Amino acid sequence: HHAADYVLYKDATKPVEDRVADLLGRMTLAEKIGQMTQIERLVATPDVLRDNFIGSLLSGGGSVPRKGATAKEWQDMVDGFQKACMSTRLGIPMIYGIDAVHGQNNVYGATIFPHNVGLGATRDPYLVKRIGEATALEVRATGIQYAFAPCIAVCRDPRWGRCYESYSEDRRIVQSMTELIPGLQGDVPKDFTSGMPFVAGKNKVAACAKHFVGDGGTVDGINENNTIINREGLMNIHMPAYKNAMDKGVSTVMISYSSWNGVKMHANQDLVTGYLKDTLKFKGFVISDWEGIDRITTPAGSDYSYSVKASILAGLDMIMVPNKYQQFISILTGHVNGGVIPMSRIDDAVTRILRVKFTMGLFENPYADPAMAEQLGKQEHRDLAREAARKSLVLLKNGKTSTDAPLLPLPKKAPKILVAGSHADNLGYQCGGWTIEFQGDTGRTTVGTTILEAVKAAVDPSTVVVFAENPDAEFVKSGGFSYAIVAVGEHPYTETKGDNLNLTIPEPGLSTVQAVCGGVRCATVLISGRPVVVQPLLAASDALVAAWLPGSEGQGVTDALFGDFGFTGRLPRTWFKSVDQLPMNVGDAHYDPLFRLGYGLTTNAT
Ligand SMILES: OC[C@H]1O[C@@H](S[C@H]2[C@H](O)[C@@H](O)[C@H](O[C@H]3[C@H](O)[C@@H](O)[C@H](S)O[C@@H]3CO)O[C@@H]2CO)[C@H](O)[C@@H](O)[C@@H]1O
Ligand SMILES: *[C@@H]1O[C@H](CO)[C@@H](O)[C@H](O)[C@H]1NC(C)=O
Ligand SMILES: *[C@@H]1O[C@H](CO)[C@@H](O)[C@H](O)[C@H]1NC(C)=O
Repeated sequence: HHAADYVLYKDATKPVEDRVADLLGRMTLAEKIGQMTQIERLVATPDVLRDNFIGSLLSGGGSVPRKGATAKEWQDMVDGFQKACMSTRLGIPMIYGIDAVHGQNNVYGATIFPHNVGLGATRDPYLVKRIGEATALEVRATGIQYAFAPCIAVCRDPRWGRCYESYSEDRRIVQSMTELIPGLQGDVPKDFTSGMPFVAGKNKVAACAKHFVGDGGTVDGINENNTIINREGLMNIHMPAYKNAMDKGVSTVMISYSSWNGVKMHANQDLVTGYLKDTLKFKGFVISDWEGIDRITTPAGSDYSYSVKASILAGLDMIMVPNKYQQFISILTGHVNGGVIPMSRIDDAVTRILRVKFTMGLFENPYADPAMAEQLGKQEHRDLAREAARKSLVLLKNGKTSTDAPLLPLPKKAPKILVAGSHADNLGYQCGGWTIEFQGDTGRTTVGTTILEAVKAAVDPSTVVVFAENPDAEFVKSGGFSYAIVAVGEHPYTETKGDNLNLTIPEPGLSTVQAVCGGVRCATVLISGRPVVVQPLLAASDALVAAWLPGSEGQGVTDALFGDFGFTGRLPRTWFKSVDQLPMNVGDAHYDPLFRLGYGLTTNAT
């Protein structure tokens, strides 16, 4: 269709499937295996990307061009990599992925939204969609085209370090929150075929339903471990939200490090190809987790040739290597040259990768848009995060006896108030893991508003606000305070570092609450990724709020404390009486919660 030098795959007016087939038919084996290879930015250079025909790059958690990098620094990084990829013989653009899992959370100055457990507390799928919309914009601000989200794990044991990445122990809530997908990618057309990939264009991102399947069902919440459940339970609890993701056109699916009845997901042909591809009719691409193929073996990485065979034959399309690309490419080439992996499997993987890249517009807009840089941390997005944070809060207690005056909402005008606790003026702690660093961090790590700063911004000008991180009882009794707001809870964590069998918060936390509440009426704000042992905190406190990991906009917390809005959040998980009960989920025969799933007290706006 025209010029002498016309190449059909480069023609934007042609159907995606025609462009895929036209390009596939031109590729060498090295070109094909290169599309299946994703590498870390830390190992990428122009020559590596060209010479190995690389298909994708990622930033792992904390993998940034430099601390404090601007949106344009990110765009320039990504474009540098893309220029190299575009300079190959076929000029296939790379796709760049990142964990934008509560905002564009690796990036300094990005809006940090509540983590998923708090989002579940909102029961507001439209809010979550709008969060997906804002997050796409902040990701494209940085030149990145692909977010490894949503995590649609259904966490069945809060001892898991990734429980905060699950919207709920109730699959029905997780299913509802799959609205993140069309937020991130755009809404699918009216005609759309379930399982096809979809991204609207250059102002949206490819999404990733993860981690397939039963990541949230592992024994004792041990991360990456075995999920022991019959097929009926897998399909009833862990699978449903993947079908909603198909219906919404999720572009990619990432495989779980976990096993199902002792079979590594990364080696599970029956589920990856038999179920996801052949039964759900998924037509986007399937990506490994980080060194997920390595971890098929024990020790990990001890037979990488077998890891490559098993994973590729199972149906994986793209391998998050992410470092040892030369070994991956060599081994895979060897297996194909040997007949161990058929060209048909290679061609299927490449068809799927290309289908996503053409669908999303990546061949038409391979480079960043500098005009999008100002989306990063935009105030409209922060207002959205503030709404989400406030909606996420679950009021557990509001008065020690039935006859007491309710403590919340608090008055904005009082002579002197106390704000205390380890978590009252610590932005990193209120964001939790996957913020700036992989594991999160402590202190003022990005742009945001701490609880203390929020209180100062809310109160009447006549109200004196005193901060004391860990005051003793006498200090409180002597201070002439009207009330105190005390914030405590978990430190940031991610993945296996968060696995925790006792679920008690670090000290000083309880001791501070006890000292404060012992001297003045107190509202305790509990920052956590999950339910934690709470009876002692409750016994001490007049009011207690489960604020989860509310992100960068601490004013969401004070919006509800001071009565600008009423408390509306409801527990998305069971709150256990003790960890010896676990696992214990809504609907179990032996259900004895401290607070059941769906519990939450309310207030009315002042
Ligand atoms: O981020 C991509 C997908 O990967 C994993 S998280 C992944 C971190 O992103 C990555 O930084 C981290 O690398 C560490 C290795 O685990 C360690 O074994 C070595 S010593 O060092 C680096 C620490 O720099 O590895 C993590 C996986 O363990 C998630 O499961 C996915 O949800 C995420 O999309
Ligand atoms: C589960 O973790 C145990 C305890 O660390 C370990 O020995 C085992 O290999 C793990 N199982 C799987 C399937 O990951
Ligand atoms: C809050 O509003 C509800 C619904 O009208 C009402 O029934 C309740 O009495 C109100 N409580 C307070 C403290 O204002």
